[PDB]
Amino acid sequence: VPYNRMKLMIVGNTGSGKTTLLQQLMGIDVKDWPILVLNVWDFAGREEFYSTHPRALYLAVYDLSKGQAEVDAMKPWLFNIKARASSSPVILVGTHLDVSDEKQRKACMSKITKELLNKRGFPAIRDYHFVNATEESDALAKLRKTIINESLNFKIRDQLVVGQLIPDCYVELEKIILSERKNVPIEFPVIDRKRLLQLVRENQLQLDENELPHAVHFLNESGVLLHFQALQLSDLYFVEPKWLCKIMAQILTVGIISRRDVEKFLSKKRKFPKNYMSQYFKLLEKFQIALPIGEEYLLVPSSLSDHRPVIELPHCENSEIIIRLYEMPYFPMGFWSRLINRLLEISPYMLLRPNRMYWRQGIYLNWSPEAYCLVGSEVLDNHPESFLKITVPSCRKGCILLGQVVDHIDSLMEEWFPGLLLLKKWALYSFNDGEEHQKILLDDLMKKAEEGDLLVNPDQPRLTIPISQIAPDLILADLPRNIMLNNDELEFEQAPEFLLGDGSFGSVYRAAYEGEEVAVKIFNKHTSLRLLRQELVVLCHLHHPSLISLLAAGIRPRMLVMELASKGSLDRLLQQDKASLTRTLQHRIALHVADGLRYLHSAMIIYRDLKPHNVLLFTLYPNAAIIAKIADYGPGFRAPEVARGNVIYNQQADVYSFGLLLYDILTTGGRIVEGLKFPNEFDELEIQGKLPDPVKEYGCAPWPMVEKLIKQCLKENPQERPTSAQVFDILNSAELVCLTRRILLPKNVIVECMVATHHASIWLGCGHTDRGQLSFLDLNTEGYTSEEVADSRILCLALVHLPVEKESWIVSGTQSGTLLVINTEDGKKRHTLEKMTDSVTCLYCNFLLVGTADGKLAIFEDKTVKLKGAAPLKILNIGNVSTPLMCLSESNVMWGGCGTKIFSFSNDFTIQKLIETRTSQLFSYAAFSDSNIITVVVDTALYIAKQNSPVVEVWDKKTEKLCGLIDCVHFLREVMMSYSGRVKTLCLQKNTALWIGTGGGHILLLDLSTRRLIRVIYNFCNSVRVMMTAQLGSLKNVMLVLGYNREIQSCLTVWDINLPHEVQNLEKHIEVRKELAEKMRRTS
Amino acid sequence: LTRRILLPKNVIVECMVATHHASIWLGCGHTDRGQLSFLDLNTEGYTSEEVADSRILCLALVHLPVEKESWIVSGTQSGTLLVINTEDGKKRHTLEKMTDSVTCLYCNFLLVGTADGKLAIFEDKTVKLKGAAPLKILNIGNVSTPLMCLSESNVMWGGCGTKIFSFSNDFTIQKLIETRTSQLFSYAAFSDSNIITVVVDTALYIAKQNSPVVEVWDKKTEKLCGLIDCVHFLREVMMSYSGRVKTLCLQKNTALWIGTGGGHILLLDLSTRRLIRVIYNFCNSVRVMMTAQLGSLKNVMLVLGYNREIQSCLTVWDI
Amino acid sequence: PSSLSDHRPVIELPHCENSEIIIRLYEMPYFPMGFWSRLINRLLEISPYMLLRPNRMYWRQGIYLNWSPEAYCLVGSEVLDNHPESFLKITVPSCRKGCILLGQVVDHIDSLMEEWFPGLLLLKKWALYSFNDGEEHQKILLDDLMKKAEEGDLLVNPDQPRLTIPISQIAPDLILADLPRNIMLNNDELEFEQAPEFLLGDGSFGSVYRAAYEGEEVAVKIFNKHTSLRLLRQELVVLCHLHHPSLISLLAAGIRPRMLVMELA
Repeated sequence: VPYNRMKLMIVGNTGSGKTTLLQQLMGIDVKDWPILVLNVWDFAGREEFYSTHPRALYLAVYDLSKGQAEVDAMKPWLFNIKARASSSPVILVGTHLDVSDEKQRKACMSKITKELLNKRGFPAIRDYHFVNATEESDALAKLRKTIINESLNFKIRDQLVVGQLIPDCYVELEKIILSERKNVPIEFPVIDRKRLLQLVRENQLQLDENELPHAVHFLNESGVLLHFQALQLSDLYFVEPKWLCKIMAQILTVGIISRRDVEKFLSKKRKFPKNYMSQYFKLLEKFQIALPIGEEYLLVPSSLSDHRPVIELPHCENSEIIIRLYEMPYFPMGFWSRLINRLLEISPYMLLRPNRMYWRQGIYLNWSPEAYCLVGSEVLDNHPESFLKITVPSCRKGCILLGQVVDHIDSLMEEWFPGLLLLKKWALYSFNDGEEHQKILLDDLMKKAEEGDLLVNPDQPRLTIPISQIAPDLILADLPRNIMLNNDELEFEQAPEFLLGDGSFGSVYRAAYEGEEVAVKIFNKHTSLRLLRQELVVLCHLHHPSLISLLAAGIRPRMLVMELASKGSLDRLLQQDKASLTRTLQHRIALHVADGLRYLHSAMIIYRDLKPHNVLLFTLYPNAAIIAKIADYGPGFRAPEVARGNVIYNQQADVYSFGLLLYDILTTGGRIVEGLKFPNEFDELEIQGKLPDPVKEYGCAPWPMVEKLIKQCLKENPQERPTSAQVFDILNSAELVCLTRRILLPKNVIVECMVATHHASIWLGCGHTDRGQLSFLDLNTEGYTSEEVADSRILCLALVHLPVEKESWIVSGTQSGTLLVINTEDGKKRHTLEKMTDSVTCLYCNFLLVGTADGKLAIFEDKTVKLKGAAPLKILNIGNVSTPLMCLSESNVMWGGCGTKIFSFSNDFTIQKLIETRTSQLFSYAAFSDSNIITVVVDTALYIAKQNSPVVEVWDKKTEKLCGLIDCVHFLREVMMSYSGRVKTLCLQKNTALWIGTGGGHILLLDLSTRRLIRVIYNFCNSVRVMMTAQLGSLKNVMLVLGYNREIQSCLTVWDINLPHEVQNLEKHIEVRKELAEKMRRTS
Repeated sequence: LTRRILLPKNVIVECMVATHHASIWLGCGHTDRGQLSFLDLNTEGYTSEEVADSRILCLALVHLPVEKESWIVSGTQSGTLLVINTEDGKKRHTLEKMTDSVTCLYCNFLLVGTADGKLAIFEDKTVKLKGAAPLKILNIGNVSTPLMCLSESNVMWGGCGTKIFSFSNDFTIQKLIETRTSQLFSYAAFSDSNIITVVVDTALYIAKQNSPVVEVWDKKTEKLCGLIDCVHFLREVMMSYSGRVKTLCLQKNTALWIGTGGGHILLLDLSTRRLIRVIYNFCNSVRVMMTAQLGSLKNVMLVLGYNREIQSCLTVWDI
Repeated sequence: PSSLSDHRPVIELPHCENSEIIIRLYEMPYFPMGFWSRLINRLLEISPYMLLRPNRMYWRQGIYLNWSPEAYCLVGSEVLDNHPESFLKITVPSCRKGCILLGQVVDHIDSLMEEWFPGLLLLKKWALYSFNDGEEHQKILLDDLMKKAEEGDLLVNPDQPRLTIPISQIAPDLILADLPRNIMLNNDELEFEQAPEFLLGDGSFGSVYRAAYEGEEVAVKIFNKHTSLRLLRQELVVLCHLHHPSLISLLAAGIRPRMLVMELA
């Protein structure tokens, strides 16, 4: 709809009377003026808003009776206007003509015809008038006509350039919001409820990701409400303009003042939340009201004395100091307060606190007679131009100070006062102490710097000056010793065959430095020096192992020598050699990139460009201290948020990009990268966020943990995405590396036993129902079936393998005592062996050993079990009706548990010893010692776990003695009723790793050679049921951990058997790099 | 003998030479013309007589004990050299005019360093001749790069611009060390400066114009051995003390004397590179220091400086 | 504070499964007021360290104590629907520290039964247990449990022998697993003949012989069917912290034979 509102800006210097002018025509006095409704903002006072947060007409007003001096005073205003809205209309009105002779009128008339109306650099003043007085005038009648017609003309001009007129149509929903924001009654008008207000007005502009940002954008430009977009009080805090302006302006007037006393007053004036108060102070900085000095003080630039304090400097002879001048036509408004804010952090030691003094127009730092610094404004007669003077003592520390000062000045101007980049830079020098200084432009000194000569007096050769004394910042004399270029080491040709690449900065060549391969950036005639120094500022102070460091810089040919990667870009590797890209290598690359991001984010630097092209590899050797680095720190791969082209980049944009990188690493084919070849789908795909399952879609081997990390990372909402610090913490995990698969079982399925086929599937029992039900899991497809095969509940399964006969059978022992034997090659071949006198408690198998609940052990001949109703070879009575057999272990002598005794068998099945273990109660606790044995692990000692024990007993089988206890509670006691500490199962690996499962979702990794805790693996599931060691169909060894996850959920987790080693190796890797980070940062 | 000898108010001396047999010839720096003054250390007498139109930049003693005569050679701003017999002040001789002003002298034969980097060599007995031509002239520097230090300590070390020369028995450049590479250490503004004083024992001690540090070079490998930080020593001392080095004197027992632009003189042990002691508030600005032997054969340091009303003061310091 | 009500705060405990805790019951219709005042005076002495002052919560007729996630001890009065006979209930986790806390508490309760009810010994002692976590508990009269203590076997379910319980869990204070490690009787070292030739003397609990415990002549006190088990540990309480050259040292107890081994010289 045809929006008919436009802002009116009234500006001028203090004393003009322009407020009354407005009243006759009809911080800041804001009010509507229906004529066309103008939103009039009367900047009667010094409301920095015109620079601190800069469809409007600029009415400039000045007092004619003051004259031409005032006209010149308006140049900074005109500059600022052009600098933010060069296309906007400007009407210049002089006033108080009734007390100003026409001499002044025509003097000022000629003044503006000579210096403003036809002068570039000013925003082409559209018209002008002279007014007798604010009482009314024919001139004002004409002015009213001028303003109306010209504002119409302006919008016509916008249509010619922008494409919008004074009835330009804007989405009506935005118009509605304006009205909704108008209707707001809040005591402390800081708004967050806006989300609700959207919901109050039905739900308009529902594209929160696009329309909402546009509405907000409009609302600031239209002068309705204020976002403050890195402040915390920014996005969710829309504040009424009247309060922003009023309160901050008043507090200024309510010069060093302690923060706390300001807080005291403020708390009485307006009871802001202390959180808001911290932001309040941050806003005072942002809006140039007050600058932070120490953490307890504010400078308050405005109102500082403007009578440069008497300063006596040490050093007097010309050669003792260095002087630099900046010639300007006028200082921009706010130039000084911004400059001061930057200069306050200067320090010659950053590579005692200084006696600081403030002039408003200058800063004096003292430090020491050895090194001090004075920056301030000075003006000479017959030179209308104003200008800066910088003075430092001529020595290395003085140089360092100078470098920091001029870098801040140039950066200030590039960001805030472009257009000037005027700024005639002069250096002062003399050929003899006691004489006057001579001026020279730095450009000419640069011409001489290229020669490398001494400055020579053209009339007298005897008089020369080393350039460094005049301009030690042209020659890079302020570099750290560590990066000064040694010209006897650097070896390069600048020949075509060494060209590695180029850019707007010049070119890059391959070279040698101190015997190493390096890259040399050359600033080959591209506004050099300034670009060079900008790069030097960024490169220094960033010293992380994952970044490309600077290996010395040198002004003689203007070079940056940097580390050259030996294996090249990740991109190439992804499309060059998947064999190098092992699972181990991939993980390490992810860590190194994550560190770089964490570091740069803590350094307040947004990378904005992660991709395989920017990742460099320095060795493909998986176990190296440093593998990947991020290039050039300081396309179709964009976050969907920033892809809109209407928001601001931040760490969350980088995180999103990182997630995509990880996705690209996961699928080593670079399949989405291949998608780039069809960019119309590729860029949109990323925008949609609808990425395909990396496993299913590309045929990529499973990698859980990472898979969910990517999903967690790539969220639509920036506020829901993980921080880069968190991303790293997640990557920092042995579990991440070694977890390979996780299969959930169907809801309410309880498996009490497992048999993996050593040849890729698992036979599962089922204790959920009370019926003999046998299930089956296909690891190749995660397929699952199940059928009832017996009456009573299946207790134990065993695999009979007869490779000689080319067949195999599953033996199912159950509660009834029967043995159901089923051919694995033929489901129809089912038969039952001689029924046992009691239930089957365990199976082992060659002989099929059947341990029953009455302590009886049946031994069946290897092949005999094929026949239905077959009897065992022999039967032993080991225990009794109350002492069931529960474990047959063997690692050709058998060992096992019967009640509280440990038995052992010969190859003739004879008892070789009955070890009563109950006697261990002299140690530990009798209710733990006196309990049925659950499992026996046979190594160089026996490891016994008993039912409901928290302690594992270690026995010396050679002497039958207790040789130690393992307290599981203790280990988890060190870890900060899920902590039952009950031992569930024991598994043993011959590399000394001992795997102990427990009641809660924890797995302890112990070191058999020292009996020490390697690591606690936890938050696995609700409870661990069984653990198996099994070789997969790809010959990999893994742990099969079956657990409960009560909603009776249960699941199978597959771990890479080398977990114990990965835990230790990863830890080492990280610590080494941690030390290197400190090494680098400390050198500086 | 720490004899505090004062000259008339506003007397300024730009050069000097002591007779090594008890008196000192001094150049009248306070005038606009080559005038040669003379100090009698036996009576503390002081006189003066004009010798040239341009000012005297350097004095040197020529002595022919086989001829039983001696002369003071006055190297002036004009480039001419006036030779004045000390046994007869009216017996004067003129040496061939140089292509630029004379910055330094060293006398067997007389070496003449000039502002345009030339080294004229005059055979000893040509001192008796007027309009005398030099034995040999070396092309060392140029109009932008003056020759100023003639330090024999039997070869000649030459301070010319930023380079160190070593001359043979037949005036061949044995060695040439450009000291600009020292910029990796210290500070470029100091490093890149004309060499004023060269002292040699086991190593070279280089005082450059307006430097607060002295470079130490290895004559055996032509490498920087280290730096002597004068302003640091003054920092240790609890614009009067700029620390700019004015002169280096050295006694065989490693007694390095460093006169600074202020009232402090540093005494440093070159066998360990340690500050031995400091002469405090000697004068307001020390100009030069000449090791000399008195009429009593006492080893003294002729510390000449100003107590600025510019007051020239010569202290016959007790070594 | 005796001014407090009998309130019983809803405190979530660790060890929520039946096998995770030990439950001891003392039945009697009423324990006259003043009983619990004397009880808490004795309960505020518990300390397993003696063989920490935790966030205890006195409940007037009992106390929470807290101790730790690992070991805790709740003691107090109880009553059930259709079971008007009141009773005391002790809950400690099934571990040695719990056993220690329990052992000290049950001795304090019986000390009170001797104090508050001198000669009454009602006061029925029951071991509350189950054969499976989540199941209903059953009670064993400790007199019968002691008959089974003599057997030394597990509680065996005669109808379903597959269900057995390690008796010391049922009653941690039955078998002295909560002694100072140095006085647990090593049954392989107690060379005790029990013949008349070894007689030293006698006492109300039985008789006193001697043995060659760990190769050293020691005195042996046999609690010969005159309130054995009980008197034995009560003597051990006296012996605990009893240290002087003029006194007879304890050279290991022995709950299995009910025979104390003492210094002999």
